Amino acid sequence: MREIVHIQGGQCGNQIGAKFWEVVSDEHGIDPTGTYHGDSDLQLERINVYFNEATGGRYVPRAILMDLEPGTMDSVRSGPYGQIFRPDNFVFGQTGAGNNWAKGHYTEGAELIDSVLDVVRKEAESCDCLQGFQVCHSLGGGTGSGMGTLLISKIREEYPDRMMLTFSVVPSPKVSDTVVEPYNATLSVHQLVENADECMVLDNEALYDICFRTLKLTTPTFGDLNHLISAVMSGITCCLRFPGQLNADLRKLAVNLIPFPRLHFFMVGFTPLTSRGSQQYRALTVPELTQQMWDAKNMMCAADPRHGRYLTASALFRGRMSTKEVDEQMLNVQNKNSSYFVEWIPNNVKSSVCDIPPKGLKMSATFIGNSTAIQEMFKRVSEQFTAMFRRKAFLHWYTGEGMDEMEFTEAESNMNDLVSEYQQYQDASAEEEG
Amino acid sequence: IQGGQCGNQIGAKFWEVVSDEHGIDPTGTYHGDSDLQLERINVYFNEATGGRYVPRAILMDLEPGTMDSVRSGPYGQIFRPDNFVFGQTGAGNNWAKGHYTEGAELIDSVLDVVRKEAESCDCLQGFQVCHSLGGGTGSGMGTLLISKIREEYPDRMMLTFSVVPSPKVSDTVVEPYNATLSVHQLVENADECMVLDNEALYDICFRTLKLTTPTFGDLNHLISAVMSGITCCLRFPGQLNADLRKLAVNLIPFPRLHFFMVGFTPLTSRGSQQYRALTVPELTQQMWDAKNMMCAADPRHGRYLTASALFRGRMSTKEVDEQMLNVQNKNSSYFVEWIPNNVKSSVCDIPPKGLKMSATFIGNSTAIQEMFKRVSEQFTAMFRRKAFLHWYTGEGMDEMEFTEAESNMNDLVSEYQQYQ
Amino acid sequence: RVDDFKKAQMARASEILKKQQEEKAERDKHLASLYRNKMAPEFFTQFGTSHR
Amino acid sequence: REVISIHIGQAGIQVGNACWELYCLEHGIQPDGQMPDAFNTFFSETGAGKHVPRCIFLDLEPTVVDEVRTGTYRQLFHPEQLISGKEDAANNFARGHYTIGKEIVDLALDRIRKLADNCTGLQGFLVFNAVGGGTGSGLGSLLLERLSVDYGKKSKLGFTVYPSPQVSTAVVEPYNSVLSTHSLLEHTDVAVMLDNEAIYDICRRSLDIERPTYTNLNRLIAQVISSLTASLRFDGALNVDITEFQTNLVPYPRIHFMLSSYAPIISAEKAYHEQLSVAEITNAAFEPASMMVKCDPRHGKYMACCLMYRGDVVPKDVNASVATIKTKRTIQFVDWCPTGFKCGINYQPPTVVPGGDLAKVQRAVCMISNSTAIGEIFSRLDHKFDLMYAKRAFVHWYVGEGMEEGEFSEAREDLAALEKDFEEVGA
Amino acid sequence: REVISIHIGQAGIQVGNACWELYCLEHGIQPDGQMPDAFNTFFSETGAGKHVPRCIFLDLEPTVVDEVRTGTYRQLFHPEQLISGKEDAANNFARGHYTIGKEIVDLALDRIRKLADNCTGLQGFLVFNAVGGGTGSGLGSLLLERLSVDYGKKSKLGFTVYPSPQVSTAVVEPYNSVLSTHSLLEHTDVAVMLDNEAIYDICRRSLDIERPTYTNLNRLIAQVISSLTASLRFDGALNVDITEFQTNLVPYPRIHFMLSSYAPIISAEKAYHEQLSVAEITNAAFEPASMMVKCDPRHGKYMACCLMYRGDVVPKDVNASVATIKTKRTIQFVDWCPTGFKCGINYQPPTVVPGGDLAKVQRAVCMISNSTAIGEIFSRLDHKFDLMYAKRAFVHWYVGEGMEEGEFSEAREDLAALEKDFEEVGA
Amino acid sequence: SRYLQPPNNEEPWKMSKFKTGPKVTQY
Ligand SMILES: Nc1nc2c(ncn2[C@@H]2O[C@H](COP(=O)(O)OP(=O)(O)OP(=O)(O)O)[C@@H](O)[C@H]2O)c(=O)[nH]1
Ligand SMILES: Nc1nc2c(ncn2[C@@H]2O[C@H](COP(=O)(O)OP(=O)(O)OP(=O)(O)O)[C@@H](O)[C@H]2O)c(=O)[nH]1
Ligand SMILES: Nc1nc2c(ncn2[C@@H]2O[C@H](COP(=O)(O)OP(=O)(O)O)[C@@H](O)[C@H]2O)c(=O)[nH]1
Ligand SMILES: Nc1nc2c(ncn2[C@@H]2O[C@H](COP(=O)(O)OP(=O)(O)O)[C@@H](O)[C@H]2O)c(=O)[nH]1
Ligand SMILES: [Mg+2]
Ligand SMILES: [Mg+2]
Repeated sequence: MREIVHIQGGQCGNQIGAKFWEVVSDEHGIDPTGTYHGDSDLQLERINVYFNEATGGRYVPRAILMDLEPGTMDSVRSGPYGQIFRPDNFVFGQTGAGNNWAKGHYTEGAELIDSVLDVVRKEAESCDCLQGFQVCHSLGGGTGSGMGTLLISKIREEYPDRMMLTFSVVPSPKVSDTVVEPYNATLSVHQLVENADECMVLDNEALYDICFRTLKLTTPTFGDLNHLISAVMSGITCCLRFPGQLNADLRKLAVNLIPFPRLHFFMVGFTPLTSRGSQQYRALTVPELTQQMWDAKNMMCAADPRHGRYLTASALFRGRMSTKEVDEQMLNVQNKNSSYFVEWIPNNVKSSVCDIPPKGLKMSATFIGNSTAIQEMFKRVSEQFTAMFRRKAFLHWYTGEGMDEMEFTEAESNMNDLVSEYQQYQDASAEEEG
Repeated sequence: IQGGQCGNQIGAKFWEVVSDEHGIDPTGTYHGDSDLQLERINVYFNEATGGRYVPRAILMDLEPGTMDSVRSGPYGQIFRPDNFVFGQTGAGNNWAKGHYTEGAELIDSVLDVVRKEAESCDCLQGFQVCHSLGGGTGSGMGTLLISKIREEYPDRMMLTFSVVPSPKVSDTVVEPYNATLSVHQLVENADECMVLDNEALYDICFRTLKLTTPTFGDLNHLISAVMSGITCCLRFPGQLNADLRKLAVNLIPFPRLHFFMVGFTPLTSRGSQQYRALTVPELTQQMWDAKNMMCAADPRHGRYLTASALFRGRMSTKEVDEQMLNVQNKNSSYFVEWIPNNVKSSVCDIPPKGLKMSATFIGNSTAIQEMFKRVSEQFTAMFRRKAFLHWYTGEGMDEMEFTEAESNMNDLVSEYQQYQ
Repeated sequence: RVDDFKKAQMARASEILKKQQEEKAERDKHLASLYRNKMAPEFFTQFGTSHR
Repeated sequence: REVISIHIGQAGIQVGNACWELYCLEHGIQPDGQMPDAFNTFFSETGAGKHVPRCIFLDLEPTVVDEVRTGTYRQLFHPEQLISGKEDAANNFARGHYTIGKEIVDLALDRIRKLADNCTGLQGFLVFNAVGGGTGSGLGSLLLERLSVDYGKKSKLGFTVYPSPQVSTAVVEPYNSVLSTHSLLEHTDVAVMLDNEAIYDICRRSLDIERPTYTNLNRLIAQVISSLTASLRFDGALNVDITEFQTNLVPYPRIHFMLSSYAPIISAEKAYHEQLSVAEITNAAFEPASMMVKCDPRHGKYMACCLMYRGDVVPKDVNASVATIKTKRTIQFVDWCPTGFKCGINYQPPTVVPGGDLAKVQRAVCMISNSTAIGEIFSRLDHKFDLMYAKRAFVHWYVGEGMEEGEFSEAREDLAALEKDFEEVGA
Repeated sequence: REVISIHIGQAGIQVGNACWELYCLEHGIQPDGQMPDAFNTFFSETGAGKHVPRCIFLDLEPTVVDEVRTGTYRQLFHPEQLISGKEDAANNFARGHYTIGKEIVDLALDRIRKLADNCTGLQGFLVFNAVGGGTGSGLGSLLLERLSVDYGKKSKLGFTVYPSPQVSTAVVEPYNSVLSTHSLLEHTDVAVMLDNEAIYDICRRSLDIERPTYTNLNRLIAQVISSLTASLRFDGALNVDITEFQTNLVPYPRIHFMLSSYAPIISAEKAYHEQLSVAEITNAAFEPASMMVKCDPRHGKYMACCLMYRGDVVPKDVNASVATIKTKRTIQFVDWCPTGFKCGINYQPPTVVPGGDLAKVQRAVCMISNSTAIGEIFSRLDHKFDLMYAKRAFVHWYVGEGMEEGEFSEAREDLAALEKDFEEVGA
Repeated sequence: SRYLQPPNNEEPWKMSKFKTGPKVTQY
């Protein structure tokens, strides 16, 4: 029936995919060796969206992994739940991009993306009703950003009507790992604004802040951050895999969240997230879910929605609830904070309910916010880009491989028009027409 | 002849009462005591086989609901299934059904049934129709059959115990349209029409009977008792006889003036039954009371053209005549001047079972035209704004029919007014 | 006899109403536990499971 | 006198679940499909000892349909009457009206053809759908269009669900509502609005349910449907059929929008002390606090009225109640409708379902009225459709799937003309 | 013959608790709701074996209201009649008359609408409240205004609790009392004041209880109301209903201000020892030491008087007692009413509540007269109103809640006109 | 003042396309 494929690009994408497949395998009741050993029948009815039945209850994940250096693939194989992935889905080269968008987009991607296309097309035709593609990757690296964007472009060229999600992490100044982050990020955004159906912006700033303040973990390694991202993706997909009182597919969320085709950049959060020593003190009710859902410090981007307006919003709910409480909480939050919601769209919020909660919980929530304050990140990256690009810094690593300055100018211009369009839609006059 | 839901229910109660009065059980067998019961059975029943009597009735409507309700209850086993003229689409209180959109395929089978039923008897004394007046098929099949019947059989009498659109609250929103059109057909084709309404029945159950929950059973029992009182003299002897034609010729001074306001007596509560007497004055005073009539027409607001009083039981004719003369003389202002002796009396020596005395009143007065103007005004208000017209006009006719009927109803108001 | 029939029916109907009252009170207590969130110890073991 | 019902959308078939549960418990039909003769209007005697309902559950997302196929009533419903697609319309009247509807409309239609062919005394069709969604609004309108062109004069009662003024579940209900009402105006014979916020208010106030769910709402809707169908199914003192509401409540072809209210909605504790009488239950059906649509009829004028009575009700009491209502000036009628009532009485009291919260009662009233506050409802929805249409927001989806702007404009002007009609008629 | 009683404020509904306890005890109604035809005027018989009072409790704070909801009389009262707000007026006429009362007044009045719809022979309303508070003064006056507008002709008695001359529990109570009396004039039909210090003195002297509380005061007030409505409830040799208070005791439209007295108020031992004939119980009811308003009638003139008798009372003895009262010159009547008495005789003796202090009495007298000391009471209150109004004290609260100085001034001059009226009538 | 504010009754604005008339026949 409805089908979702997972695509992982680069080291970050591979680790996030590993964590996501771990949590999904736990949710659907399959063991690390690939066979089903669950209890209820609800764990069999909707596993076709992620698994193919091979032999004797063997379910192989419907994923395609990507990289350019063997270390990531070997780490994926050696970890737990590493014996479920099909070896043929490891489309792969062994040279390495090396934090270079041009290397992963023109020199190395050009020969490996054909094998990627073979694998992904065999996968996409291996299903009956493909619901959409799902890609997770980075925008700072070379083999995840460049090759990932090229795959996005090729897939959008081949399958135009299918859906497309992108869980893309963006660089941020407080934690900058490499030096050429703006060069990769600007061109990656230039590609995504034209190819991706919708984007969900992530960054390690908000993940680290969530772990430090909310979870209060001593040592928030990448495992916790990948777990948070995986929980976000699972709560995004939950509606398809389990029955509920109100269903909402990815297309429904996209049409209820995107008012204009270029406004497809969302800021996301998860609820609840509390410390083990502090979970005793707190009440466990739906208002506690909603109140932490709307909090700015719970968001997973380094952009405060308080600095802008909410264009549209969506909330994904899991577990048995009363629709009355959800609806009244949404109405209350929408009516009280009246200045943070754009005026030419009444009822900016979409809601849905699912009857199956994630492991360890009885109820949870996932929030999608299409805000006009997201262009803060784009400006914050473009300033570093135009400061670095002023005197052709690190440029020979790109022009010495085929690119020209015109690509950089076009990426900068596109990013600037995107932020200008977001700004104009923020302060758009409420009640007029021309 | 009965049409629609109201017609079916009143006919069921009427046949119940009549079958008990002639002493036949609900299985259709005679079990009476006196020999006076058998000699005039043929006026209502036919002997089939082995002493079984079937009513000379034609049950006929558009929906199976009323027929099922009639058949399921007691005395539902006496009706011959062949007389069950029967449609399948429904009425829905709709004009359309009843003269050009849903009734013609039934008007013909009922025509065959009534023809076979009327040719079976040797001297048909007349036709009697009990039907609703605010419905779709109760009016529709009923008085369309009245129309075709008059063409085939002009001399025979036609009696209609119609239930006029409910007066203060309306069962049907489109009640003015259905009532006005039915009355135009009735004035031209029906020989004599008894006017009824549920308001007077509800008031009677309020005050005289003092019942708590008077369902349609009691109202239909009242109407059936009135019917039996009207048709009593045909079945039993008496000191002074009078059939339907007697009343028609002594009650109708002009051919268009044949709407009657009707009452029945005695009607006493079971708590007040121990306190009343049983004499001719006790019948006359209760009969002439305005709060006893079965129509929303106050006789004090108009003039009595002619009146009739059919008495039942062993009684002195002198007392009846002197009571009629006294009531005529004391209320001298309510009786028309150019016509003396406005009342006719007839005596039958057989009363209803369990009683000694009874009387039924028929009064042709110009106070009933109050109801005609009340309905006409409601039609004009709706017709001016063309409300609900689409349900009727698109169903197969023209607005001219609406206009002609309103004008004739208006003329009927004026002629009654002339003799006021 | 009619009046005694009415008194029997209302007494019968009153018994159903009282039984309905107890059933509703049971449902409200049941919904309190079902609609209340709670965290299992297996949820907290998800964090800090890898060094990286 | 068989009536067949079609349920379009995730909202329609949950209402169908509640309605068919009520019908099965009311006619004594076990969930396996057989009794331990009035059932013919809802169930057809197939073979010997088996009853199959006269309904079709049609939807695009198959999760709820296969949940129905999996749960308790596996044997009652037959798998050929439950139509389910592969992909959703995704809150898009456009998608379900042009892309996905055109392939699923024909199968449901040729199933309903034989469903009606089985019937002998077919009264009409009646629909359940929510115009806020994509499948209920999108292909529901197409199915209504093709039913109208295939049958024409047969009744098509509309029990639709309109979005609440303030309570909302998505962002694009104005577009879907306008584009569905544009065709429902000229194809639905009689349409009854149902709002989710009003039923929430009724549950909080009357049934004192602190945390209600859609199941209670569906149960109340099923109670209303059973109350308006009981006179067809059961004998009464004064029974009415489906064709009544067309003639007695629709003075003009383009004005068919009926406000619904039910009385009494009362809980077990609250029913323990109120001496239920025809007078007070008639009174409680007229106040806006007991209506199923979030609108106030005091701002308008009543155009028609239909009253349904169930249980221990005599014509005397309804006469007195209606007369007393008419004497008081708290409510007012339009000057060209002097007689605007349509009363009906049924014998059997409403059956009480185990697990329901409504207390068993001796009498109840169901109301179907017509006023001009519907012109306030449509203007209120028109404001928030107009705000979005000002800057052409979300219309790219509709245009891209296969619509064009002209359909938006013509629907907008159709609702504007309906507004002018509503304010002209009430003069 | 039916009467519906409304209780406004904390004092009003505590008095209501006492009154309805006595009402349930006297008619043999268990607190659960059912007995183990006199009850008609206070209770309504629902279904089979269940009686509901014809009353509403309304208040702005929920503490006392849900204390009533929690106590023994839980199943007797039913959740519809106990109106409860969220925040109180907090000793402020303006708050409860303009800000908070506007939202709670409609619910009380449309509950009263259906309460009267249940009734058929409504004698009239009667109110229980205190003018010293905020809720009882402001929105109580608003409810009286709207009741006078909606119904008009029906009777509206008032049993208010005016502040004591020297004993007080509040500071801004002169403002509340004056502003409540300004609207109480043209709306209340008959006003019977009940003062707190007077009943305290009655309890200290008659019942010799050193440490009384509000419950004893409420018990005595409830006994007075019961002895006042026993004529409607029970058969007597010479009965007198509610409508006779207006005609026989109100000589002028703006002079409706009544004293109340009761006799005998006795303990068990004193009841055993001393005989209770008609003569002394009539004599004791006329001394100022047995009055429920702290005023002395010897400072004024008796304009009218009403007498209620219960138990073993024959007309000859009440005639002799009223004659001896008339001839004694310690009290003087006005010249203008040569026959200024209204006697009423009932057969039912007053009932006793177990746990109380009043013993079983063969015969009792409840007197309601009209005098000129009302002018003294109002002048004494007006003087200390004007003293505190001189320095603009506490006025900012009232102005902020939505008032101004115009109504202050007009209330001042209205009580001045009342003073002039009471002075001229006594001459 | 929030409690004491007078209510307002105005249609909350639409396009300039107010020109369309009723589809019903006028009377
Ligand atoms: N009254 C009532 N309304 C419901 C119920 N379930 C859903 N709805 C309404 O249905 C509307 C949206 O339609 P859906 O239920 O999602 O199903 P749909 O109409 O096919 O729309 P799609 O999501 O495109 O499939 C919402 O606005 C709800 O108010 C229900 O059980 N009762
Ligand atoms: N006689 C009598 N008076 C009472 C009783 N309870 C309260 N009062 C009076 O009520 C006055 C104060 O008003 P309350 O009734 O307590 O409260 P309120 O009328 O609702 O006004 P707010 O407290 O401002 O909301 C006091 O001066 C008391 O004299 C009582 O039980 N008996
Ligand atoms: N959230 C998350 N971020 C990661 C992970 N691994 C690497 N990153 C981030 O990705 C950036 C480097 O990207 P890189 O691994 O070189 O991308 P690649 O070249 O496509 O493999 C660094 O700034 C890291 O912070 C991971 O497992 N989770
Ligand atoms: N007296 C009496 N009147 C009835 C009865 N049944 C219906 N009516 C009246 O008939 C009118 C409605 O007619 P209706 O049943 O719709 O006619 P039909 O649809 O053609 O069968 C109402 O005004 C009722 O007062 C009955 O049993 N007895
Ligand atoms: Mg849906
Ligand atoms: Mg208080």
